[PDB]
Amino acid sequence: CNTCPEAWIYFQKKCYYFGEGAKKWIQARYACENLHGRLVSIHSPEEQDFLTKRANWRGSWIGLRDLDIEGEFIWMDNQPLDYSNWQPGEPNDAGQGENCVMMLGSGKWNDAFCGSELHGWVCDRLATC
Ligand SMILES: CC(=O)N[C@H]1[C@H](O[C@H]2[C@@H](O)[C@H](O)[C@@H](CO)O[C@@H]2O)O[C@H](CO)[C@@H](O)[C@@H]1O
Ligand SMILES: [Ca+2]
Ligand SMILES: [Ca+2]
Repeated sequence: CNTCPEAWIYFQKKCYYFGEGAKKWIQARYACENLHGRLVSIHSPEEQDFLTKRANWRGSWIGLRDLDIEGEFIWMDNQPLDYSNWQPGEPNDAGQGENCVMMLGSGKWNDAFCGSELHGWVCDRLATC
């Protein structure tokens, strides 16, 4: 039906917001909430393909994190871990600990320090049709 709030993009019964501007993961979380969505949750290769094609080449935050329990990733939509697109070797919990997930410019996922500033962040919301 291709029906979304203004500035959002429709794909398979969800609307997506391709946010831009440097944000830490928590700032991106609340930026999405301010727009009445959440950082994006990804549950199929077709959805990943939609995002990969449109992703910010400098990287972008998504709605996946292991902040609560290390190695237990949780989606913003709280749905199961039924699809992954990890960059090879990721998540690697590098450095002091990497608990927030980004898409690299390629769309592949990397865990990163939650306080890194990325210039992209993607929100989603349920579409009305
Ligand atoms: C290559 C890459 O993923 N670069 C991003 C960087 O990633 C960290 C770390 O998380 C990766 O596991 C290793 C893989 O070699 O590389 C870097 O050390 O995280 C940054 C955010 O903190 C991103 O801006 C980079 O794109
Ligand atoms: Ca971690
Ligand atoms: Ca990593």
